[PDB]
Amino acid sequence: NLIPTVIETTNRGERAYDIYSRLLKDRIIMLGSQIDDNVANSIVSQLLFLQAQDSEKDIYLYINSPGGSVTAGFAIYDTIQHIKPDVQTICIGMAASMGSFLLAAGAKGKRFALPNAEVMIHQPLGGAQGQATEIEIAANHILKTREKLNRILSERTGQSIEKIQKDTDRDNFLTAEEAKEYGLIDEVMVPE
Amino acid sequence: IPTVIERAYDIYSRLLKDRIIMLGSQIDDNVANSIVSQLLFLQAQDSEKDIYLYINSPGGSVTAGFAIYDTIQHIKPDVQTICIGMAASMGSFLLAAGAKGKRFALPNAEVMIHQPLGGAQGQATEIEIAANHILKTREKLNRILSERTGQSIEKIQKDTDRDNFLTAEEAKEYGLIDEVMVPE
Amino acid sequence: LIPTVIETGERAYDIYSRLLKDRIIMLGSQIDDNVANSIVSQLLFLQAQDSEKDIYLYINSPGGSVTAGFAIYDTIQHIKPDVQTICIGMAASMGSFLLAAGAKGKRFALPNAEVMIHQPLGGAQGQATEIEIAANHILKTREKLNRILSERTGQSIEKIQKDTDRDNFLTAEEAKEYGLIDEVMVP
Amino acid sequence: NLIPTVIETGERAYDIYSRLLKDRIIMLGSQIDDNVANSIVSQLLFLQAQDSEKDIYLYINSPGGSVTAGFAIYDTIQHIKPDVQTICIGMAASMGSFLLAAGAKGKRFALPNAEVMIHQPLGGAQGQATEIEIAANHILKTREKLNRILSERTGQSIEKIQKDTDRDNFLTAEEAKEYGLIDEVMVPE
Amino acid sequence: NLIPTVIETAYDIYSRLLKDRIIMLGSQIDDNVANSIVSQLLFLQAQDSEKDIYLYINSPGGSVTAGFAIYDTIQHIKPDVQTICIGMAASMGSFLLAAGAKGKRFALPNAEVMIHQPLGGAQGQATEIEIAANHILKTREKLNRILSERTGQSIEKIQKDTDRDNFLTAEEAKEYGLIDEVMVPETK
Amino acid sequence: LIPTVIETTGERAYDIYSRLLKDRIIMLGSQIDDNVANSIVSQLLFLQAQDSEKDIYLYINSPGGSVTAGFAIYDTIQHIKPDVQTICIGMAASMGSFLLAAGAKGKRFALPNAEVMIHQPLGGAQGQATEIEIAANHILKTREKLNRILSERTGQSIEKIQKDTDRDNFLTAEEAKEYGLIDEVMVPE
Amino acid sequence: MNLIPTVIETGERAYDIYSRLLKDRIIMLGSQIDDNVANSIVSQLLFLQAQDSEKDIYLYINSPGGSVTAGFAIYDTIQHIKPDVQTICIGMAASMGSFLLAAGAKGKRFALPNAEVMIHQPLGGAQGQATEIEIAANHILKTREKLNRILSERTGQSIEKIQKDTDRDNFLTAEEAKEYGLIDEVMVPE
Amino acid sequence: NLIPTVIETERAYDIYSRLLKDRIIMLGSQIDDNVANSIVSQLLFLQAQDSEKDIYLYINSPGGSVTAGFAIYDTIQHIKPDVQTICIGMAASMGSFLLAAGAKGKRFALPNAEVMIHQPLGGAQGQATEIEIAANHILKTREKLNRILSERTGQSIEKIQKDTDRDNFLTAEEAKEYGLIDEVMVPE
Amino acid sequence: LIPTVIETGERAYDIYSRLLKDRIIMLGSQIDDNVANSIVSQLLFLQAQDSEKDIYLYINSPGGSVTAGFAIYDTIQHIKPDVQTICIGMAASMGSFLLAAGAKGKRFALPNAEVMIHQPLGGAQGQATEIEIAANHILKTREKLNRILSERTGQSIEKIQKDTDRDNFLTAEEAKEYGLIDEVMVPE
Ligand SMILES: *C(=O)[C@@H](C(C)C)[C@@H](O)C(=O)N[C@H](C(=O)N[C@H](C(=O)O)[C@@H](C)CC)C(C)C
Ligand SMILES: *C(=O)[C@@H](C(C)C)[C@@H](O)C(=O)N[C@H](C(=O)N[C@H](C(=O)O)[C@@H](C)CC)C(C)C
Ligand SMILES: *C(=O)[C@@H](C(C)C)[C@@H](O)C(=O)N[C@H](C(=O)N[C@H](C(=O)O)[C@@H](C)CC)C(C)C
Ligand SMILES: *C(=O)[C@@H](C(C)C)[C@@H](O)C(=O)N[C@H](C(=O)N[C@H](C(=O)O)[C@@H](C)CC)C(C)C
Ligand SMILES: *C(=O)[C@@H](C(C)C)[C@@H](O)C(=O)N[C@H](C(=O)N[C@H](C(=O)O)[C@@H](C)CC)C(C)C
Ligand SMILES: *C(=O)[C@@H](C(C)C)[C@@H](O)C(=O)N[C@H](C(=O)N[C@H](C(=O)O)[C@@H](C)CC)C(C)C
Ligand SMILES: *C(=O)[C@@H](C(C)C)[C@@H](O)C(=O)N[C@H](C(=O)N[C@H](C(=O)O)[C@@H](C)CC)C(C)C
Ligand SMILES: *C(=O)[C@@H](C(C)C)[C@@H](O)C(=O)N[C@H](C(=O)N[C@H](C(=O)O)[C@@H](C)CC)C(C)C
Ligand SMILES: *C(=O)[C@@H](C(C)C)[C@@H](O)C(=O)N[C@H](C(=O)N[C@H](C(=O)O)[C@@H](C)CC)C(C)C
Repeated sequence: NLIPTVIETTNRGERAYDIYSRLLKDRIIMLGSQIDDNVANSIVSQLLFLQAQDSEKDIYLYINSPGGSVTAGFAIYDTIQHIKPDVQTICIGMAASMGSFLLAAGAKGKRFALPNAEVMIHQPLGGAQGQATEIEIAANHILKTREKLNRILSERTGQSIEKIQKDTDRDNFLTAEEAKEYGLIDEVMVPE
Repeated sequence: IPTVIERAYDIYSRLLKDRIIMLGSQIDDNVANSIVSQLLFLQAQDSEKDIYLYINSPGGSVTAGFAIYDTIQHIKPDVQTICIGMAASMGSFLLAAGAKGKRFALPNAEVMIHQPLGGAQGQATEIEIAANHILKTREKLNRILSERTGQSIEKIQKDTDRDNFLTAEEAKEYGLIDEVMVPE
Repeated sequence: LIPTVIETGERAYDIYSRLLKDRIIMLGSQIDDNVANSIVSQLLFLQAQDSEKDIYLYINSPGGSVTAGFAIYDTIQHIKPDVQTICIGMAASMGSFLLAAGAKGKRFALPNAEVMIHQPLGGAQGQATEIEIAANHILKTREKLNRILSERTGQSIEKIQKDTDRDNFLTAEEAKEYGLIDEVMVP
Repeated sequence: NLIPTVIETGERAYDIYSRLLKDRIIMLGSQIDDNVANSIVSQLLFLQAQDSEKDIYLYINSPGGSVTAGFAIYDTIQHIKPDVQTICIGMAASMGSFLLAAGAKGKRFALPNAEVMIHQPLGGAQGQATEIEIAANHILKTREKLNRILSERTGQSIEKIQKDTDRDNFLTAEEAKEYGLIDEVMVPE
Repeated sequence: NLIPTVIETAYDIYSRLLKDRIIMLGSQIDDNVANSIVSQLLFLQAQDSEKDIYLYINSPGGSVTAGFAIYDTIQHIKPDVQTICIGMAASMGSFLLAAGAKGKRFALPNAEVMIHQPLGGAQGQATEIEIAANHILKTREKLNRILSERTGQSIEKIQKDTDRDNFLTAEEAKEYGLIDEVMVPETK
Repeated sequence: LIPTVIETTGERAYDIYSRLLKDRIIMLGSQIDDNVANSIVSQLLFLQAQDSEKDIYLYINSPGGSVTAGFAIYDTIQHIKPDVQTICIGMAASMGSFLLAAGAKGKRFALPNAEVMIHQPLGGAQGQATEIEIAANHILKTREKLNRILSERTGQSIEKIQKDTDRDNFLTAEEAKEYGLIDEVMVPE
Repeated sequence: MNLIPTVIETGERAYDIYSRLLKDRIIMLGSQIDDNVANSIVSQLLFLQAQDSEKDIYLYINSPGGSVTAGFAIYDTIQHIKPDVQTICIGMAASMGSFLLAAGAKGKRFALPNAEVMIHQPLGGAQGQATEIEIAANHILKTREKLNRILSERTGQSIEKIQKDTDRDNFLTAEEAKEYGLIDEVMVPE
Repeated sequence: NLIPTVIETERAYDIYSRLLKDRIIMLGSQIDDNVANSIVSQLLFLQAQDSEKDIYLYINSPGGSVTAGFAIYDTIQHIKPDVQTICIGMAASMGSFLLAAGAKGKRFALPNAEVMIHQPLGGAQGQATEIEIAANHILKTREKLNRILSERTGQSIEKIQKDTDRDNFLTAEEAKEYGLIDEVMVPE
Repeated sequence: LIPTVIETGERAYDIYSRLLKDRIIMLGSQIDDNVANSIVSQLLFLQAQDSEKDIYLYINSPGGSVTAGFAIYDTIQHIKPDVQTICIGMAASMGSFLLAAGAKGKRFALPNAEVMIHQPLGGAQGQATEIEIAANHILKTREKLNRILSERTGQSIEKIQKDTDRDNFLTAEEAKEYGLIDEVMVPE
């Protein structure tokens, strides 16, 4: 479809801004889609840009995502942890799979979800075809990746790896209040 | 899409400048992303001045509607909902979401409401989880509509079992809107 | 398009059915549940007709389903009659496995017939739990395939594993040295 | 239309190919796959079981097919006690030309306007470099086997076969006789 | 048993006509059809080597090599093969119509005959295409050589006439030397 | 599913169409192509071989089809000794209506509610200007042949047939009688 | 116009986020490597050298690889140009992407703590005559030898070891990639 | 990340057009008429801008249309300015032909770039006459291609023919000895 | 992807607009109604800008719609400025026809450019009356094409018909001798 342009007067002329770009000026990043390499490349670039303009002031990341590539999510995750500013994460709609992972990845004390926003967690998925040697390698890799995913989730939520392992066997849906109890968020955002 | 100059503005961008957001498309994650951005943008400009949201939608993703819904309730400015054409499913839900006393539907606009849809395919354990998640989502959906309209949860449940087509006057009677817009 | 013969009352056999009367089974296609179903039926019928006399199985197969291949293998070993295996064209994958399954001293390949051996293939899609189960099943099936080949060729499992890692093409003489067959048929 | 039926007198009916099989005549008029090879081999074995002395006539009008399927047929021809006469009608190309040369020596025939084609085998290689290397050696080794057998059965040198089959090589009935592919260009009897 | 008789797809109508030494061609000439026609010619010779065979042609042609397989079996077999043209004998069909026994090639009053040069295809390298072009030219040379012998026309004339599509009536086809006579309705 | 009938001689099965062939009835219920024409011609030639004296009944319910395939049927009808009776049921159109007129004179019928359609032949030409000219000349000459024969069999002039077949002309049973395509309209016995 | 329109992602008439990073000499590789992607990256490297030959260039790689020749076009340019190219791995560097990660200025090749590095042998397709397949097999075998030779020089690993480790897919952590010699330092957040 | 943008502090450039300003033309596609048109216009544009200064053409091309390559080739040879050809990644088929087309002394390939030479491919479908014409054209076009290749490398036409029968892959050092390039580009 | 040229306010031009500013028109595609419209509009624009100064038309076209080419042809002749036609790569069919249609003494082809001439193609489907009308049109249009080509080249209509019966491929020198072009462009 179409996204609106916001035009505003500057010191040296009139700037036409993309609506997301306009929000970007106020240090707001909107993730509203599945996470692939192109989406991860965008988000990382926005994060690196926001640090370059100001390394002290906070960055707000809105997360409404069904997730996508794990590696693409890890590209985003590592960038969040590496940059100097605190990245505030706000869940609206649904933050699932990798989206739930990135929501819990925000600055501790600054991870929020909106009252009717949903959070879901589950174990990762993969594919494997060809020879038995090739399938074993792919099988060992997805199990090794899952161990890393559970371990980081244990650090973020405060829940044990064994609990994370048990609670992600099948899809698990949570409320904003149930997500706060789990340790995925800090506070449910209250109307202002 | 036509362009107007003052600064060259497209027609939707020109109306955004006067705090008007047009939602004529189907509600997906992309559309929900854009509406939330516009709502947050208009609050930053002025937190007191109202915003007008025209609704002409057959709905779409339930969670995507909730992203818009929770943003409407969260922000300081009052959001007015204006129904033109048809507000069905999640679009009707977003119409009821407008600031109380400021929800209108136009005389010949149609309002349709019904229960949510889903897909569950795979093992019996996986189907049960998908079945329980949709059933809990509907309860939440019914519970919110109860509060917006004043109708009982059990009534909302019974009425949304099948497709329910309501006129502008019928929608007002239901409490989905406050007034019917008078030609002036 | 396949010819019919009439043996003199008078009753009509198709060309393959006629050879089954002389206890000859033609496997000349990919091995699936259907083909395995047909081959097993022919093995059981021929045993019921006569328990003592030898059965001749011609193999020209790229292979196919492993379990379907095992349905044939187990029937071959179970029945009382000796099943001679003759390789013409190509016995690859499960075909080479079924070729080596014949009665010892009675496994043949023709002079220009080819034999291919390699590790099995699989497909796993879904959750990490689902993939672990699938990988464990495929790997364990390979162990089963390797130890049976060890028993029938005399080669060690370490050699079978090493030599089946990639596609391995063998001539009739090379297969005999390996122990997949006993003799190379001569004109 | 179709393939006609013949009745011999109770009453019995043959399809036209099945009637010819009675007189030890086999028709190969399609691409050579595993099914076609399977059918052809069985007919050779059935005819030998019926009589191991008398000659078999195999008509060849084939564009070729699988090399392994052709070798299944080839190896059966050499194995059986009866001589197999090869008759080329229309076109014998690739593996079809190879099988025409496979016929009993002194008994390979082609009709006056029948065409014979010889060329190197085709293949496919996909995936890893190690996987490609293995497939390349197999097609190369199989080509050497095909060229070696062709040299033995025509009288041309291996190096000449290699050079002549590098590209598509078209031969007339006389040219096939000169090449040693057939013994005689069958002329009207 | 008695074999069930049927019209199409069992004892079909063609099998019943085959008893009286009549071979019906009402389709494209490909390897399947060539193979079947050839088998019928060989079967009919085995039954009787003296009695004449009747081949009705209503074909638009097909594979050149398929035509030659039918063509050469016609020339080799001892019995006379009479060619009757009904509807249309085009391309390899018209070539096969001229192949019939001399004095015994007929076409019906409104039967059409078409003669034209052979078609082909070549894809790939310049060496690959050169070989394909050389093969198609040599095959065309062979086609005109044989037609010349059958028609009585010169090779040079055949080349000119079959350059483009050449539609001939039954009377025109007789004039050309493709057929011996036109089967007029007034014959008992 | 085409039902079959069994009769005693010994016991012989017939499909319904070949059972009707025993009483010299040929059914044309399909669009005329080279396969259909090949079947019809065979039935006409088989019936002559059985009996030269007795009439043949050809029911026609066809939209038409290939002109050359229609001419193969037409020419065979005129060549054989038996009179061919043409009965129209449902719709005889295009090439089928032409074949309806081809019946033995005084023995061409249409049933009370059967329709007849006549029109000029269709065609296709795609290529060079030389190639289109030849195809265009061929189609126009073929139309002359169709109109000349229609003029002879019906009784109308060539100029009237040319003008009436310019567009699609739909005729009833009574109109087809008056035009000359049939002789009588069948009545319930 | 006095000023250019600003957009994040994106005919194109605007100032996208990647261009703003390109002003600070940063190149974002976040896709599979084809000739189109290679062309743009090479153009960015050549442009950045022209602006300032002394200052460093930062190449972020999140790639599964692609064309070997397209990867080599990027590779040769990195080595040819005067400015140092720092390579940073985020998410995944696999195949030709891991090769380009090794290609960065020695002492300036980084990976993020949960970034993955994957190395394996090249892939190909060959369909046709036995003569034609032989050429394709020889060409892919020579290209693997070239790839292994360059990786040996870059990582400090022996050619023999590279051949063995790349026979099948080989998944490495950021620490394991550092020990291999593919990177220099794991960019730890602390 | 697409084809990014460069801002001159406003003036906006896409990355390739910015390099065009500094006389650098990027060819990294299959060569077809649209591509050929873009290259030619760029070459004529740069000639019109200045007639003395060199033009740099980077080649990462698998090949393309032969006539479209010649459109580019002939424009290069006609214009006053020297055009330097730089091979990055792969210069195959016509890409290798255009690589040899550069100003002598100024034809470079990077150390790990690949050069590939082979005979052209064609298509011929239809009548035997049409096939003969099409075969003649592509054989004559191949004669033209080898002739120009011979003139620009110093190799005999007989050698070029033999070397382009099948796909021939050459290294950057190997291309230099052949005469396809002058020097292997060395790091600074 | 076409590069942008910026000339100094400051103006943004795509590469084809910048060459259009210097009276150069690029034709490097199939000739259809859209292309022809764009080509014709450019010619009218350049006459409006300057009636006296010469226009340059680069042609790399395989052909297209005959009527669309005539819109270009008739506009070329009607306008006051001399239109120079330069064959780059390949001018085939209507592209060749338009090449010869340039101002006399001002029509060129580059040393390795190709020119191909042949008769027109058509499609006729439907009723016999409809086929006749379509066939007459193709035949009238061919005669119109041959006559104009005869006038331009100076060759007889009889020779035109004979040379365009099949595909005819001409070298740059052979195009000059034929009279399709006046001179072959020599490198500077
Ligand atoms: C959540 O967003 C999951 C998707 C919605 C399915 C996501 O976490 C996920 O697991 N994605 C899978 C993935 O990226 N797998 C990769 C891979 O197979 O390459 C590795 C993590 C496997 C170890 C997608 C669906 C393949
Ligand atoms: C109205 O717009 C509804 C339909 C489009 C008519 C909409 O509310 C709806 O039910 N959407 C469904 C949906 O979001 N389903 C999700 C899902 O399974 O992903 C369920 C979780 C909702 C309970 C779409 C049609 C799937
Ligand atoms: C040889 O015939 C093998 C292939 C056809 C090349 C055959 O042995 C084989 O591996 N078949 C595979 C198979 O049956 N896989 C099953 C399966 O995943 O269902 C595995 C359990 C076997 C270990 C086919 C190709 C899937
Ligand atoms: C002639 O008949 C050849 C082709 C049909 C034209 C035939 O000899 C041939 O090369 N067949 C190919 C073939 O069997 N290739 C096998 C294979 O791919 O397994 C190679 C092992 C042969 C060396 C078919 C067309 C693949
Ligand atoms: C008439 O029957 C001709 C065609 C139906 C138009 C027939 O003679 C013909 O041209 N057949 C072509 C053919 O046999 N081509 C082969 C080939 O491509 O291999 C050439 C060898 C024939 C010289 C068919 C239409 C391809
Ligand atoms: C009635 O059946 C007519 C068609 C169904 C429309 C039939 O008479 C007819 O015109 N058939 C066309 C035909 O055979 N055309 C051939 C041809 O193009 O080869 C012309 C030679 C006829 C003059 C069919 C539909 C092509
Ligand atoms: C990693 O990026 C590899 C694949 C994309 C997974 C990459 O190294 C690779 O193998 N690329 C292959 C390639 O470039 N193959 C060419 C070719 O056959 O054209 C070979 C010449 C390389 C030696 C692609 C995937 C075909
Ligand atoms: C290398 O670029 C070659 C191929 C793309 C691999 C290229 O030189 C080539 O052969 N191109 C072919 C071509 O342009 N053929 C023309 C044509 O068909 O008009 C012939 C006249 C060339 C003799 C393309 C691939 C068709
Ligand atoms: C050259 O460019 C020719 C073709 C494009 C190869 C061109 O001259 C030509 O024949 N064009 C055909 C054309 O426009 N035909 C019209 C038509 O059928 O409408 C005829 C009236 C022309 C006499 C195209 C290919 C249809």
